[PDB]
Amino acid sequence: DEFEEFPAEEDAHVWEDNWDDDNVEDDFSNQLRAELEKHGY
Amino acid sequence: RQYYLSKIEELQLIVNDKSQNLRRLQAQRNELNAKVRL
Amino acid sequence: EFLHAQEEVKRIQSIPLVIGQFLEAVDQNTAIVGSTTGSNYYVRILSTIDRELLKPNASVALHKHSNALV
Amino acid sequence: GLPKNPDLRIAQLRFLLSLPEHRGDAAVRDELMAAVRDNNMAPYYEALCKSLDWQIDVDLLNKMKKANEDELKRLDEELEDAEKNLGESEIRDAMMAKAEYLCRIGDKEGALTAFRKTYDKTVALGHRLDIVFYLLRIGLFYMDNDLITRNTEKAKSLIEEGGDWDRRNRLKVYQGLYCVAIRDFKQAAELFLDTVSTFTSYELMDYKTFVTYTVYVSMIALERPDLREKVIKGAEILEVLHSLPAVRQYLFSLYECRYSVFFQSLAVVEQEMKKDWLFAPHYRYYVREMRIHAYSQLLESYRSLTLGYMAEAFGVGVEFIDQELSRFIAAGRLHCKIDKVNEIVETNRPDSKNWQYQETIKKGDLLLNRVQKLSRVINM
Amino acid sequence: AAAEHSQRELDTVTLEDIKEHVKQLEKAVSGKEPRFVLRALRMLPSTSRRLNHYVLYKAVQGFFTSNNATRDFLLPFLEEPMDTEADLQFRPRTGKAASTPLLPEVEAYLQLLVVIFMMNSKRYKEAQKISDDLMQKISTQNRRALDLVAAKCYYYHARVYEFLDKLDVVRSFLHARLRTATLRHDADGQATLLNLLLRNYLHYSLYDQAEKLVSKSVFPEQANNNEWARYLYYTGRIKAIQLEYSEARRTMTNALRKAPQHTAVGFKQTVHKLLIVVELLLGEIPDRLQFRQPSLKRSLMPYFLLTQAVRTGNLAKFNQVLDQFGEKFQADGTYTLIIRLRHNVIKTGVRMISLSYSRISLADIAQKLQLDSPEDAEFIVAKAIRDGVIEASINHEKGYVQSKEMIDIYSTREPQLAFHQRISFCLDIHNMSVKAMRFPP
Repeated sequence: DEFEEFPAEEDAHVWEDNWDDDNVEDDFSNQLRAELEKHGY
Repeated sequence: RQYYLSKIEELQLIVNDKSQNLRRLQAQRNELNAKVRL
Repeated sequence: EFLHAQEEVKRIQSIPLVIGQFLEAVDQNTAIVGSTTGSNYYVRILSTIDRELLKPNASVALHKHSNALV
Repeated sequence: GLPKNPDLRIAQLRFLLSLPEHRGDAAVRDELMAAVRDNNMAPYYEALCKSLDWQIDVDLLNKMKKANEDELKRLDEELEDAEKNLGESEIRDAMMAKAEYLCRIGDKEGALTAFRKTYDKTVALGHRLDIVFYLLRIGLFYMDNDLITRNTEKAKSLIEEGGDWDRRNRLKVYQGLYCVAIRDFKQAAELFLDTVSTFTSYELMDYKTFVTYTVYVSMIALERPDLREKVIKGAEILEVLHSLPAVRQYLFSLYECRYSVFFQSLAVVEQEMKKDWLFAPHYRYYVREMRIHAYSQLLESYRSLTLGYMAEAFGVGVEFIDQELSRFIAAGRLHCKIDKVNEIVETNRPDSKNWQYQETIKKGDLLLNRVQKLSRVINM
Repeated sequence: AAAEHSQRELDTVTLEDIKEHVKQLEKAVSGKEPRFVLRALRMLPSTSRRLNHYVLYKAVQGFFTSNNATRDFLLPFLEEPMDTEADLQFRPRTGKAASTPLLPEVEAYLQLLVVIFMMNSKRYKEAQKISDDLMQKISTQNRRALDLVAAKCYYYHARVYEFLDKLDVVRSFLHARLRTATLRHDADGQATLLNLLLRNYLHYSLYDQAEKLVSKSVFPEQANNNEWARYLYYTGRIKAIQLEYSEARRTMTNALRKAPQHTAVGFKQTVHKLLIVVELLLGEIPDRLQFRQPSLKRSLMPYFLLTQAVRTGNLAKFNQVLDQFGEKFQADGTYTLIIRLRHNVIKTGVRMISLSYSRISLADIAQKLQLDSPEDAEFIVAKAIRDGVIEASINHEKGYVQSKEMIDIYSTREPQLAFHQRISFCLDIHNMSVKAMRFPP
């Protein structure tokens, strides 16, 4: 019972990727270094 | 004339479904009676 | 009526009962049991009792009147 | 036991060279060039030159090509001699040697087809296992997911028919490495913990590297009781960690709830993990999961805590801890909510009954959707 | 050539298939059960393929053959094979069987085969006449079973007018046929006709008309899961356009759940597109897996970019994806909804803030949502609270937004209501399963 009325119109990774993976940000080491030097002084 | 055709059609479908329900009820009763007799 | 029949089935295995020794199964709902009276009887078995618990030595409780295994 | 061909160190060095900050590195280049010139690896030299836009040395390349050609002629001559004068065992050994040389000199497709032909001609079960392990090593070297999966299935089936414990342990190590490669960290931790006491696959990596991988993956996978029982109290793990103070500190900081040291060690571990050829794409995911794990572990023992307390415990500022907490709650990872007016995080851990009711609702909804679909299918 | 012989072999197995189908139709006629008809039309799509000109020629020369006007109508519309050596006389009807007029089921099924084959040959005008003749023949027939078959051809009729790009010269006819089915109390025909009419309405953008009808007409529950899915998708589109976003999301989720597993790639793709758009309108980030499915990866990739842009809060990225792929949305019929989301992005940020924090002040909300002024933040949070997206209250005396404290739901009546719905569904399922029991005589 196919629905032919509606026409049926690289990154080949197997693991499930969560939305946060797409979010861009600096490395955690950089963030930790920045926070450490901010709170150090 | 379409009176009779429509009426007998609706009556035929309802009597068909009622006969099917009666058959299944007959079978259910037969199973219950077999259990009781056993 | 089915509920009444089940109630009677339960009423069959009612106090008092006579202890015997289940001697040997013969077939479905049929066995030989050695009662404590001192005699062996060829009796029937209620369908309620599982057929796996009837070891050829395990003690069973029988109806006082008909001696049937209950 | 098994030969180190192909060398995974070569793949690690190539990946490190492909990295931006290590693209201009020289020591990696020197070590890789030394490995290639010790192995006379011409086709992989061409592949690396075209991938990295390197300037090919014509003299060295021609010497490598001539050496490969004469060696291949020698193996072909030995194969012909075995076919003419000897039995199937000698021709089999010659074909295995040819395939091994093809894989050694960096040929991918040639090694694949030669090993496939050998497997077609291979009869002895141990030799079939060895050929399948060679194919698995090649797939790991080239990160060929389909090849690795197919060869893993083949090896599992072969071991199920007939499997010695040594080859089964090696297959466990390979499966753990692949599971790490596909971010399936739970299975990787299972396999690495099962194989840590009897690790013999030194061709894949050294014992210390395997143990560091095991510690990382077990930390990201196991809960607190399992981590304490199998990793914190692990005999061999502790023995090797005595020679790895950084990894030991990283592991023990989270278990001992020393969260500032844990965060610093996690930054170090992330820096190590970025350069790793095998843990490459999952370093952000691993770091995020570790941050979530630390936050949840701290919040498990508290009902309501000031944001300053977390800032002091993790050795960070209030703003950073607030931002990370908000991001992780928004993703539904931490059972808490923040009161920024008082700057207090209040945990919202469901009780046993509430969690059981929610799980019942979810599972029953799925089962009832299945039941409705089935009934509508069958009742016409 | 042996290729033509193998073609003849598959043709005669298709002949056996259609013979089995017409036998099932006659068994339904003489067995007082319409389920055999449903099974025949279930096997119908499978045999809609594997056919050619000679298959249908041998079909129409095996059945009918009563010298009726049917032969004069369907034979000229298709080609005929030559004097083949294998002149296997395929005659399912022998003597009295061929003497009696064909039942409406079998003639309707074979004429349906003609129209679908003609459509597969992509000459729509030729199929137009055969469809018109088919529905002139079946209009007068009042057979209950034929309605099932009628239902199917109904759909096919609308289908052909899709390739004729008119869709309007038949709207009144579909209205009248739907009304006739409604007075006949038919289930399948009424449902499929409602679905086709809704599709026509949305193709001509008459959303108010569709909303009026779905408010007036009632979709029969005891219908096909396929027709149910189509109706749910159309209703979800209606409610999404009518701003009833939550009900639209629920209806489209139900439609996706009732999709034919993996049979309709295009319908599933369209449903996923619309569901993603409406869920974004609600402020909920959709499931990531939707974008990584093998069949829906490229189709939803522009929607992946849209979701990433809105979740990141970068309105510049939103405008950029509008510039490049937004035109595709017009082909997908979602551009207006995408503009609504462009102007409703901030709802997602407000929902995120409500989820994470519990007593966040207005100034902090404005800072975290890029809002210029705290008063604008007050307005936005109050509107979001009123519109059923947030569960907070703003203490305007000192300007903090206190979320409604979470109460132990298991101590409330909500679990009882959920269990009541589940129990009612389970009891209804048991009643339906035991109710038929299909014990034959």
